[PDB]
Amino acid sequence: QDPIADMLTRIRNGQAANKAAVTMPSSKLKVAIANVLKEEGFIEDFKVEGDTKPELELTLKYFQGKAVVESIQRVSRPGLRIYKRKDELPKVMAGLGIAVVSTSKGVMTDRAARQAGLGGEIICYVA
RNA sequence: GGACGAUGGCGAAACUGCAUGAGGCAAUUCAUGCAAGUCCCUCGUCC
Ligand SMILES: [Zn+2]
Ligand SMILES: [Zn+2]
Ligand SMILES: [Zn+2]
Ligand SMILES: [Zn+2]
Ligand SMILES: [Zn+2]
Ligand SMILES: [Zn+2]
Ligand SMILES: [Zn+2]
Ligand SMILES: [Zn+2]
Ligand SMILES: [Zn+2]
Repeated sequence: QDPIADMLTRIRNGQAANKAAVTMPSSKLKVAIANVLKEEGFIEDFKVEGDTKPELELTLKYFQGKAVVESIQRVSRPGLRIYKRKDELPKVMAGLGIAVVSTSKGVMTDRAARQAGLGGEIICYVA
């Protein structure tokens, strides 16, 4: 029903149990999210394995004994879709939070969207 | 900022939705297309 929550739950859980990696069925959206999470220091790497069932492998990150991801939350969900115009996006108040946004030019951070002059669906918050 | 209206635009297409197709035809899936949702932008009014 909500394949993104599984991603986020899996990350959340992985980091609570100090698992070095978590793996899950892939999608193009998941890979897009994994890509942003990487650019922004939240995971070490992601990769995709096999063809029939693509598994997505995320390598979690630890800062000398901690989890780098302090909280990862769904915002938009099938059930309650959340969208923001460019001007409505986070305005720089959470001081390390990124919102992950799906825009008509791809999945990017709330900062990158602001810079492109786009709003979009808010997939999650990570901090 | 908020509440609407233009023949709105020869606008974008990631996501949602719709439609077709493919996948033990149960997909946590994928391809093409549309452009209603969603986003950008223009004119006008109204608090
Ligand atoms: Zn809105
Ligand atoms: Zn505005
Ligand atoms: Zn105004
Ligand atoms: Zn207004
Ligand atoms: Zn209109
Ligand atoms: Zn088009
Ligand atoms: Zn179908
Ligand atoms: Zn799809
Ligand atoms: Zn599509």
